[PDB]
Amino acid sequence: MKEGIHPKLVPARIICGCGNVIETYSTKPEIYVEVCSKCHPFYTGQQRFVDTEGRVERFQRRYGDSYRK
Amino acid sequence: PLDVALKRKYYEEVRPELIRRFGYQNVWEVPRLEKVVINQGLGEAKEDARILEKAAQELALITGQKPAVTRAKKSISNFKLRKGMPIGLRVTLRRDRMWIFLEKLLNVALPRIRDFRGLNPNSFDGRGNYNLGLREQLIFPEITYDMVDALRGMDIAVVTTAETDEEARALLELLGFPFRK
Amino acid sequence: GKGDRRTRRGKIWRGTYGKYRPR
Amino acid sequence: PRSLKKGVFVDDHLLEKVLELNAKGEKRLIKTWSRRSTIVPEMVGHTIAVYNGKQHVPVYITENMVGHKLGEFAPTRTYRGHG
Amino acid sequence: ARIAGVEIPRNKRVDVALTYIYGIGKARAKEALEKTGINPATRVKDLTEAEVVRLREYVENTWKLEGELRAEVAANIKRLMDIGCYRGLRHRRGLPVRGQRTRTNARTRKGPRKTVAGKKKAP
RNA sequence: GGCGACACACGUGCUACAAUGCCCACUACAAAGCGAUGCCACCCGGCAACGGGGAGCUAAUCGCAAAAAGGUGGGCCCAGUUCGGAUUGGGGUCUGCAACCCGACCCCAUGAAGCCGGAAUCGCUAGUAAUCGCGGAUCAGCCAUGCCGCGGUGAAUACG
RNA sequence: CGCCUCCUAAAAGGUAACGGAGGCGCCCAAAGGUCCCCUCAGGCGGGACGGAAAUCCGCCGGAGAGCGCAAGGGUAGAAGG
Ligand SMILES: [Mg+2]
Ligand SMILES: [Mg+2]
Ligand SMILES: [Mg+2]
Ligand SMILES: [Mg+2]
Ligand SMILES: [Mg+2]
Ligand SMILES: [Mg+2]
Ligand SMILES: [Mg+2]
Ligand SMILES: [Mg+2]
Ligand SMILES: [Mg+2]
Ligand SMILES: [Mg+2]
Ligand SMILES: [Mg+2]
Ligand SMILES: [Mg+2]
Ligand SMILES: [Mg+2]
Ligand SMILES: [Mg+2]
Ligand SMILES: [Mg+2]
Ligand SMILES: [Mg+2]
Ligand SMILES: [Mg+2]
Ligand SMILES: [Mg+2]
Ligand SMILES: [Mg+2]
Ligand SMILES: [Mg+2]
Ligand SMILES: [Mg+2]
Ligand SMILES: [Mg+2]
Ligand SMILES: [Mg+2]
Ligand SMILES: [Mg+2]
Ligand SMILES: [Mg+2]
Ligand SMILES: [Mg+2]
Ligand SMILES: [Mg+2]
Ligand SMILES: [Mg+2]
Ligand SMILES: [Mg+2]
Ligand SMILES: [Mg+2]
Ligand SMILES: [Mg+2]
Ligand SMILES: [Mg+2]
Ligand SMILES: [Zn+2]
Repeated sequence: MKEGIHPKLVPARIICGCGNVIETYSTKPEIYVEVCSKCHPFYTGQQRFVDTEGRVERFQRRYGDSYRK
Repeated sequence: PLDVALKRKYYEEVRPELIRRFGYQNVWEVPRLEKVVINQGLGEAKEDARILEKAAQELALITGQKPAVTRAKKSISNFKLRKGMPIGLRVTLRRDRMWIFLEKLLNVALPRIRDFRGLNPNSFDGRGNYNLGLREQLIFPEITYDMVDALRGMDIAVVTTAETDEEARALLELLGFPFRK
Repeated sequence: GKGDRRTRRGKIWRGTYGKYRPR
Repeated sequence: PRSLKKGVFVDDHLLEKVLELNAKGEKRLIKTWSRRSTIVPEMVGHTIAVYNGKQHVPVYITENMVGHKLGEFAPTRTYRGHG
Repeated sequence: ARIAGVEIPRNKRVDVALTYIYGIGKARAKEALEKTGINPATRVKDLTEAEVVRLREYVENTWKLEGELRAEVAANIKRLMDIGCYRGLRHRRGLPVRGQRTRTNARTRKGPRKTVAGKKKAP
């Protein structure tokens, strides 16, 4: 590598909100992150968050079969 | 060389699985990473702010490697482009620095992507290489909102020894590339 | 403002009550 | 919308036409002036001719459009544009 | 991108700052801070990362926001068009959907006035 | 079904572009009217529109009722904002045989134009103008920001 | 009306007509000397903004690119970068 022009990569530890910790190399010694692979909804199982809905509609409507027979 | 989590994972976890999936007879037949090439298409810096060392330095922060410039191959009237104008930054990552960059990319960068729901299964070379495009550079851990003048995106080329799409996909998948389908 | 239903002043203007203007 | 304390509304004189059909084995084209009726799960697969004020507009009904009125699918005015 | 996908403005209060997220009005702001126990009056600059992640974790899991909400709103409009009710037809031509008059006004939906020649008078 | 259309054009208005302001809480001071399948005290369920209860009054007695600007306390800090509240998604409520075309509300979310308006043009000489709320007639409900009224606060200027 | 290129020109050179077609009257301090290194246009496939065409990756691609300007000759085993 060329002297003088590159930034040093040093041992570094990246920390996520989910308490995840990543041992890697960076220009910065310590870095704090909002999300990571370990806790990201798409990555973790299928952690479908708020939306179980699919979607619901339309005739989950029901409520009911009250109109007479 | 040094120990990086993703590199070790390739040798002890990914390599045996690939032999299992595809049954290579030679230890070299099995897929490898050759290099990763990053490109900031830019040209927003063609005339205005005729030099953006900012994009270079910030790209230098992410990769640990100072990018080299790319200049226009020909003049183009419509793009307001004169031949030889500085209109891009490209950096070629090999060996350890490739692993380290791919490692953070898979672990933190891609998850930071807005409304991210996996990569594109169709973006494969046909010849067993892959490309993906980013629109924001703040997606990387060592780049923050405070340090940025404007959003710059990039193009990423991951180049493998695999002959085919099928082999390269298994490699990138086994390594931890999250695909939408 | 008076055209904002989601406020006290607005509910007054429209002469109605609710969460934002109780009685 | 209609208070759910009250019942979901259909004219009954149209519903009975549909239900009699369900038994004998559907279908038949159904002529109705009940734009005001709600679309109801028993109506799926049918085609009901809503009257827009001038003509009976054939309307095929599927699940994606259950919660609506029949008149919602037979627009009363014709526009095309200006000039 | 602090939370949810957006960077809420420092030097303003949390209850206000949360509103800058697509999907949080003032009402959901008050309730989220109560439910996680953070002062509504504390400047964003002055939050412990403990407060930050606690507030963050709640907000993203409790409600669907930003892109996902926009997508869900988009699917709804798309549904109306495809069926396609009168409501759906209105979205096609970009007219009002809720029974407003169109002889005048409606500029928010219709956009800027495209002036056109009128009818001439005699001499 | 339509009178509710919409590339457009005009009139009369409503709401604003903000700090002499906006918001939340607390606390005052009117007048003229209306009211027996009517006004509805108060209790409880609902964040709420409302709903179930349920007294009083044929009403200078009972109720619509809180007047609002104001006053007190705190928040916002000049930002298309805690200014503005259009538009749109979703979920509810009530009248009604029935709210698709085409009702008014309530709630969550959305949070557009608008930074004081070209040529031009309107009203008002005092409790007036400005500003603030209240009632009624029509009426099941209501597209009333309209109309006819009622008080609260309260100017500037007229040489000629 | 002088000069350059092609054809006419009859496979050496040369060869005319108010024959058929173009160009020159400059330019470059690097566009010159030398050493070292490098290889095109185009096509398909892949890739944020990004397009027929900017920059990035892969495969094919002997020269169809380029060599300041006309044309011809030459030329990547370089005269091109
Ligand atoms: Mg190194
Ligand atoms: Mg082997
Ligand atoms: Mg493919
Ligand atoms: Mg390959
Ligand atoms: Mg970052
Ligand atoms: Mg407001
Ligand atoms: Mg049945
Ligand atoms: Mg918001
Ligand atoms: Mg209309
Ligand atoms: Mg009329
Ligand atoms: Mg008006
Ligand atoms: Mg009355
Ligand atoms: Mg704005
Ligand atoms: Mg603007
Ligand atoms: Mg606002
Ligand atoms: Mg709606
Ligand atoms: Mg209606
Ligand atoms: Mg200003
Ligand atoms: Mg003003
Ligand atoms: Mg006078
Ligand atoms: Mg005012
Ligand atoms: Mg009134
Ligand atoms: Mg009425
Ligand atoms: Mg209306
Ligand atoms: Mg010869
Ligand atoms: Mg000779
Ligand atoms: Mg030369
Ligand atoms: Mg040289
Ligand atoms: Mg291509
Ligand atoms: Mg760009
Ligand atoms: Mg050539
Ligand atoms: Mg030339
Ligand atoms: Zn994580």
